Amino acid sequence: AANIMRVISIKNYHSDIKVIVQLLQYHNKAYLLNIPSWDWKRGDDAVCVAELKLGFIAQSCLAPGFSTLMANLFTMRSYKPTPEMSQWQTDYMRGTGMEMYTEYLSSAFNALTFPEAAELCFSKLKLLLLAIEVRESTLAINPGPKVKIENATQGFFIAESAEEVKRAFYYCKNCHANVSDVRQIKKCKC
Amino acid sequence: TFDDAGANVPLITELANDSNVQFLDQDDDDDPDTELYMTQPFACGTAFAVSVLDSLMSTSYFNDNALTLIRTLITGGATPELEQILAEGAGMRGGYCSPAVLANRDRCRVAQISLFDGPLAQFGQGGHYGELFVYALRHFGILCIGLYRFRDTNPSSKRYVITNPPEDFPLLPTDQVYVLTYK
Amino acid sequence: RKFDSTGMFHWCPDRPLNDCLQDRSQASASGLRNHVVVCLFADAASPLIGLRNLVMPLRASNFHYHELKPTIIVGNLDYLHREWKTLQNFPKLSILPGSPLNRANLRAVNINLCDMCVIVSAKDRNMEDPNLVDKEAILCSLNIKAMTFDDAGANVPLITELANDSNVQFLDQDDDDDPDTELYMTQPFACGTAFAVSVLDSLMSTSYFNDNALTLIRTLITGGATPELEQILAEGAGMRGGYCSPAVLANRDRCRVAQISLFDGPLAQFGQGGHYGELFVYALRHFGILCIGLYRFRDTNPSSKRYVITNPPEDFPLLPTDQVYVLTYK
Repeated sequence: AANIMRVISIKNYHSDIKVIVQLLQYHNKAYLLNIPSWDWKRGDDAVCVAELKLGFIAQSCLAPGFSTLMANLFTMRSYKPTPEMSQWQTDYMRGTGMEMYTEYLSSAFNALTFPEAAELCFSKLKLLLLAIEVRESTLAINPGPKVKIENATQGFFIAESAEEVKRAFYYCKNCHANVSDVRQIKKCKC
Repeated sequence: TFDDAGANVPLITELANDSNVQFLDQDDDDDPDTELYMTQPFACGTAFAVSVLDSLMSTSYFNDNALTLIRTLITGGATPELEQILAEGAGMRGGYCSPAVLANRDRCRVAQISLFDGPLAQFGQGGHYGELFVYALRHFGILCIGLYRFRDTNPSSKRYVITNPPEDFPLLPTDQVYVLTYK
Repeated sequence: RKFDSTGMFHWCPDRPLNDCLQDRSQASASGLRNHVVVCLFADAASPLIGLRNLVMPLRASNFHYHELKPTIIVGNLDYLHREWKTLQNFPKLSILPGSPLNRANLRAVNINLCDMCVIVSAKDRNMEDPNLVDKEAILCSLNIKAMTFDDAGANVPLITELANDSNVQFLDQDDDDDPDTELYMTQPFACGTAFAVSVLDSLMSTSYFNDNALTLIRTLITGGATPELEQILAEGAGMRGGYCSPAVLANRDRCRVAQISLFDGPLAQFGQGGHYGELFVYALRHFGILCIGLYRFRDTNPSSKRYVITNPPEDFPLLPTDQVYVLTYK
């Protein structure tokens, strides 16, 4: 109730402020959906921790460790081994070094099917592409062969850092450097 | 104990205080100074706590679309139309559906598949994650995102989660694979 | 048709609350229109606000029964059972139990067809946080103002009682009032969309300086609660009534506050670029209609807001969209 009155005050002062609010209860989201100036196309959002916690554990009923798989992607952490770690802890902790990142696919991806783009992006660029923004626009997750990549497609990647996903923007194919070391993609200008 | 067990049954527990994770299981031997995400019960998916959600505020700011992905997955597909229909206060209205809306029944789902048998078992038999990824993607459209491997490879049922293994990462026939699928 | 024993109000014999309780369905069934909706926020244990003082003025004998506005209260049922002992004598009254924030209640009630929606609260008027006190009333205003309807929203007539006068700043958009402005200058008060108990304080001083002025305001706002009725209620037997003699029923003709439009009918000739002084003299003489102010659209060029001009100058110009506050015997 206190945090809803804040969003009311902020929106009353100026309607076009992007407001992101943390909600403790899902039913309280209805009250701010009824605010005249609230608009999710304008980027307003309610991070509802009840809706989220129960969704993460519910997906764990469908895929047992998935709450851990998925909660690690959304916090910045970093790999820093010690020889005191068991071998399994070094595998696990490498996985915790992943986050999910957004970047534009380079024009070299244009007119690939999403599966071909994902094969390329994994095998050559060492990046796990898993979804794309399809043009209004909408999110498509692992879309089938029927969906082509198009110019200025935003992709969603799992990667070890933001500096990794840049490589998908920089990649030229045969028009410039495209071979061997993943450090060698650089910037090309064709 | 059961008869025709016990620590074999799958559990997930929500915790109010992240520290209490230390009591939650035995044969951990974690130092109590370890932060939640490194502890055995979290690394296996047996524990969850609201604290791990905090960086959803910062990621909501830096890339709103990423927050809509995580949601489409974890909610199973609660669109803002459903959020509005619930905000009308009449409860969840439903019934039979037209083919035009019912088309949406085919969506990507988080699934788990085993390398013990079926067409992918050839990779469980000493293949690498990169071979598996490329094969499953092409033949089935199954996009692999991680592994769930037994911690005791030699004898408890615990498994741990390896998000996005390297291309040359070895596989065991007992591994299970997190995948995104349309079937 | 029956009346209170003093002739002043329409009356009917007692009933159980279950005769006037409805359900979302029954309600929608009801053809409600030009009604009054009361959005009541209460806990079962909260203090009695006395809704008889809201429903009684709307049931005066100087109205014909056909022009009595139907009334529906949306609110907590356990609270309304405690209130009902005072309401049970008024006709054309009904209850839809539940939250006023529940959108399906508002739609069943035909909130889009009412002549006024009243937002009122029995909750703790000095609970901990000075910004939380009016959150239910503010959410209810903003909720109704954001709805949409089909064969809207911010067009529906609202009045809200506020516990903290400052919260008026949240109550509407396209205000652009400086938050340092005192309540009486704010847009929601200037339009009659907001009310607060603070504006009543100078009734103590005016009660002292001229007691008769306090009896005028009352005769008007209560719809005619005489001290005989106040004594008859103080006998504790409830509001006694029935059929009436012509000798008491003579009082059915009393002055009423009414509102008339310059858009059509005999006064429209003044709406067409006349002056308030021409209108006043004409209406007084031909009809005995005594004009006391105007209710004019703020957006003369596009919202439905109007504002109140008490006692305009004799040479003040008129618009065909103006409405006139008048005192009348018909």
